[PDB]
Amino acid sequence: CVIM
Amino acid sequence: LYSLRPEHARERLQDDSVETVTSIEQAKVEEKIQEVFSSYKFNHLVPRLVLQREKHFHYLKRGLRQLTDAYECLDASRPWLCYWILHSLELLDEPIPQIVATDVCQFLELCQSPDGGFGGGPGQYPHLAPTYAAVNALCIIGTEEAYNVINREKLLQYLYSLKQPDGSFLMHVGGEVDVRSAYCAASVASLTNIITPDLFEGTAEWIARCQNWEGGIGGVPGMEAHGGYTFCGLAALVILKKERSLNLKSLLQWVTSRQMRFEGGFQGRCNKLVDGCYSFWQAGLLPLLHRALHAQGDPALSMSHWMFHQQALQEYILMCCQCPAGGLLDKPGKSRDFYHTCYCLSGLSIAQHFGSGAMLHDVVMGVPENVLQPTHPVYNIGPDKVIQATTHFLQKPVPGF
Amino acid sequence: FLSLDSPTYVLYRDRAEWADIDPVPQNDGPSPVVQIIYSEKFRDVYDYFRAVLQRDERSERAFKLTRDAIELNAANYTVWHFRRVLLRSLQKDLQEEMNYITAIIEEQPKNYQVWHHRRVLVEWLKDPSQELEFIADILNQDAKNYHAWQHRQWVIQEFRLWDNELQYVDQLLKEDVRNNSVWNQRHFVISNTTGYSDRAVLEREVQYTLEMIKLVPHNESAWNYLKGILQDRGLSRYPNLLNQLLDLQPSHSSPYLIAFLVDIYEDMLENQCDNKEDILNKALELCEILAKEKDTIRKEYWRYIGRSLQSK
Ligand SMILES: CC(C)CCCC(C)CCCC(C)C[C@@H](O)P(=O)(O)O
Ligand SMILES: [Zn+2]
Repeated sequence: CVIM
Repeated sequence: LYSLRPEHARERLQDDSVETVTSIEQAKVEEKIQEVFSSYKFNHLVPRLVLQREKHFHYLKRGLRQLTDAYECLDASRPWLCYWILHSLELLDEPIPQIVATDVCQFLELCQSPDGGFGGGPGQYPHLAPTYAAVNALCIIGTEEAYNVINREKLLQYLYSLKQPDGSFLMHVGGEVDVRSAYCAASVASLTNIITPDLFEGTAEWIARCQNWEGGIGGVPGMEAHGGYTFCGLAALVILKKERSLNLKSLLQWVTSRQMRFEGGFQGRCNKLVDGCYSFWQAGLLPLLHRALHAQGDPALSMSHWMFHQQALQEYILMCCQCPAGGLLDKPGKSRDFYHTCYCLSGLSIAQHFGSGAMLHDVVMGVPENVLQPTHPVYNIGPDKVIQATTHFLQKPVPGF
Repeated sequence: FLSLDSPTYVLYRDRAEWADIDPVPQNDGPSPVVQIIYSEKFRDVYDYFRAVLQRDERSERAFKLTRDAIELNAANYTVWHFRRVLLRSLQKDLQEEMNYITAIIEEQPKNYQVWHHRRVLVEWLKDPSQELEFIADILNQDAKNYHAWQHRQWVIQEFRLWDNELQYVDQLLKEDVRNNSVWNQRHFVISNTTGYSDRAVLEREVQYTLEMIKLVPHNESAWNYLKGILQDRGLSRYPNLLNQLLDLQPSHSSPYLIAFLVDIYEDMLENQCDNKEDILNKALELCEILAKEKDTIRKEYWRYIGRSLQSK
């Protein structure tokens, strides 16, 4: 999960 | 166990015989999960939910020191790696050596920009995601030294540098805009006490425009309700003391609909799949929504539990999201990482601990050694570190100019 | 100029056109934490990036290098920034750059920097002519890429490209009626073009939605959509509603029918109605069924709606  | 029961099997997916790419995928996860559930029956042992705390500790303890080149992809998210690790250890009630904490403080000082805020590593342009992370890390440590790494007069400059006329903030200079910037700014500015009167002018209104027809909040006004953005929006409004700028009723129906009847964990979006990191982004919204609702004097609210199945979420995590070798994960099959480690644990802790003034109904699934330290539903750092940090910075004047 | 994947790729340190520069290494401090063991190749490109950047060398060779630095870590927003500077400074052909970012996004469609970089170029060029076609190709690989839908809404909003989007939404809803991104897009579109105040439109919508419900009764999106388009005027201002839904009780039932009914009842109560006492009894029984039998994962919520239904 890419949060940035 | 709520999950291993026989009637729970009726919570299986009703395809309607009209199978789409979504049914298919959902049904796939359900089978891999069923297996885990039935893990016990097939093997003839008694079920014993346990948190491989030592195995997890040894994983975290190593990653705080060094990572393989497999982490070259998070080379611009180093303050995040400190936060995720230093928070998992924080929840596992593990130690933070007076020397390691310093190095972390020393490293973050190298990440910090002369224009304020923090970069993803030494020498990187400041960005609100790494800034949020660096600040939460420094507070988890929580010492004159750590607190003192944060340049508050520069942090306000930086925050103001990203501020948009419509109330939103950019994530970095020349960078994108979405709700994360609002929560990131609100979280660091409040903790360090740099909130001026016009800092967040119009911010609660923009965040309220992100709430759509689903009851949930999207990345920007017009977008699909998403769990990570709904946590950013709600928590940002709780900080600004404006939760009420939203329709909390529908927000509540939306969040509660996100828990998977069959799996027990949460989904980030309607009709997507379960994912362990959402055990915090989505489940963390109920404690936020408890305060909010009780704040407007709600009578029908429970005095022992959150408005989600605490049991089912703890079974999901303990049974399905734990890596034997240490570390937690999205769902069975998925690989382990510090982000899911930090978030499956944060969610377990949300699920095990209730509060409501002076009420305290903790629910610990399996081996009582499974209980985790508490975490604040807004900052996602121990409620004590939060209290300790705000007050310490509270004896400093807001950088007035 | 030279692929990071080429069999004959050579380190920048071993390069003849990169000898006048000294590679500036990363300074993680005498006692590192969450320290990544970069490959000789990753470290090489970046030691050279730290330098070109540090020098603010706005050159063509610097340009070609960000390309390699981006391929080693596309999520490095600092490199993406310096590249935009070079785009302006070196006065680069942006359309040529549109192609670059097009390929990169195909590769990492969930990267935040790549989408934003593309948005910056389209703004610089004031050209949204390739957008809906590019996006649709990404949404063809993943019909729910959040970044793709968000970028899409921006191109439509800003450039006012609304005309054929509802036709697109209908297409994708034919492909996966459970695609919540499309249900949301349909709302984005209608609510920004005609609105749901138009009786014909409202009717057309509820009809279509009642169809998708009486077709895939357990598909939640259609339910949250129908509720969404009506709940903003009062479900109770629609008498026929309770009936048609009550008709689906044995032919198209799910805890969604029950939950919707609990929602109508709530509004026939807010607005006060004769038989309200029975209405409240029926509604609380439904709250207990959902809470005890029909949908127990949210038994905390369902009993709470029972208790609120008491006070108000
Ligand atoms: C940085 C934060 C404080 C919070 C970030 C919360 C998130 C997990 C956000 C996730 C961003 C998006 C749009 C992810 C999507 O690609 P997906 O839903 O497929 O994971
Ligand atoms: Zn995840």
